[PDB]
Amino acid sequence: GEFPTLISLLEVIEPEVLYSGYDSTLPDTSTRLMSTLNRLGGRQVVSAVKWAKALPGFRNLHLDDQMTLLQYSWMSLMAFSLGWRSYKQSNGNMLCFAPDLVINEERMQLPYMYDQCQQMLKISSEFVRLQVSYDEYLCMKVLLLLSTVPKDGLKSQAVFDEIRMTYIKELGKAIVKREGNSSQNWQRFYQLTKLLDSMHEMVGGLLQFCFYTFVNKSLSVEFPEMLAEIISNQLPKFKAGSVKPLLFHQK
Amino acid sequence: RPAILYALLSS
Ligand SMILES: C[C@@H]1C[C@@H]2[C@@H]3CCC4=CC(=O)C=C[C@]4(C)C3=CC[C@]2(C)[C@@]1(O)C(=O)CO
Repeated sequence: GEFPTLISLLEVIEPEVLYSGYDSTLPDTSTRLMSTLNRLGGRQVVSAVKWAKALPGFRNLHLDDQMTLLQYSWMSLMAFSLGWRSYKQSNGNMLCFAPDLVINEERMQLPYMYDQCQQMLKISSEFVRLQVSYDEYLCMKVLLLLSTVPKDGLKSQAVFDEIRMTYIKELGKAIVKREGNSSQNWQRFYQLTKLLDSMHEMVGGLLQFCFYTFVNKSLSVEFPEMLAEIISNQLPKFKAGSVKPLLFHQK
Repeated sequence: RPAILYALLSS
């Protein structure tokens, strides 16, 4: 109903922004920067689990489906959230990983940092180009949680299909709020669902580098236990080609 | 399989 509205629930369950504790007294190194970012990321993923448990409908899914969706989508959630923070703090000019850890053009020059930061900046630049509202962002972020699935389907497929329909309608409500006409509303829905589809390609490159760093420990970068457990499960499924994106537009 | 994740989701 409207007391409370679903969108007000999404606003109140959004986690607070975490700080990194990064020590910038001495110069950066790619190893200590990436290890700091992985540790922050593990803490952000724990917050994302608490968020997902609070999402209306999510706990109607089989527990194994809840585990699968979070394991498959965590990088999309974290990159999208990073895009929003970077949009609000710097209009997408810098990557705001935490309020005490902002990556500018010079830190991107570190070894192995440039290509991954370029992909993350592209996400932030889309929020700028489309002038995404907070409520559009919140609805789109739920849909990312529901956008990467096993090819063999989920245990609670019918529940999942209904959850996805509910939050697609909620994104529509957030669009209509901007007070455009019906034709403008459909065009904006097209633009935002195209952005959602593009996240699979933009995040796929981030995952491949993450997987590479996890497996080969290039420069011996550390991962927290939370990410190491998820990555250890996610990588074989992705490598076997057993995962598929759910797309709004035919590819 | 992932212990921390399962412990969190089990409440
Ligand atoms: C190439 C990847 C991108 C990964 C991500 C990108 C998204 C994100 C947003 C945050 O604000 C905090 C942490 C993460 C989750 C982050 C940290 C480092 C990464 C895992 C990575 O740099 C490594 O693999 C290094 O080892």
